[PDB]
Amino acid sequence: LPIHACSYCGIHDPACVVYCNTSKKWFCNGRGNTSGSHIVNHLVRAKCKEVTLHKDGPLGETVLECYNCGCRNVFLLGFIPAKADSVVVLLCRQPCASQSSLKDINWDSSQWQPLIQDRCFLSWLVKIPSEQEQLRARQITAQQINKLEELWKEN
Ligand SMILES: [Zn+2]
Ligand SMILES: [Zn+2]
Ligand SMILES: [Zn+2]
Repeated sequence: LPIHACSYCGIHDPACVVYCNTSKKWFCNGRGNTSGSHIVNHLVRAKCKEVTLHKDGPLGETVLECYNCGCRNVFLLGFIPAKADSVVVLLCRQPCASQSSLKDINWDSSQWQPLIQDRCFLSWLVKIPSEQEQLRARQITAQQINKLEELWKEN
């Protein structure tokens, strides 16, 4: 089982996993038996904010951070598409993605959208594991997560 396997379930598709900078562990973008996806569960429970994407994923090894100020809080970051072009930019909801800051010089502020929606990352950032790949993994519940998380913070 590879180093980048989800610390909850063991899914190891490079496109599906997300690295957590603070706790140095990988978590997938699938929801399993839980109501949120695994990284989001972790980021909420462990009280974490910063992540990195896999070398082999859609965006290569990228630390997700605000283009303007370098703030890395994933709960605040969102993306703005470029018009007639696919060279997206990542910015803080505030103040970096405001019409005060952007002034419509290079980016259209009204076009901002959170990186995390529906308690998980957008599929083009981190792909969602398939139906059968989620079945092959460890069928963990929300209560085992909470205990595993606590068993970790012991160390
Ligand atoms: Zn997982
Ligand atoms: Zn963490
Ligand atoms: Zn910013």
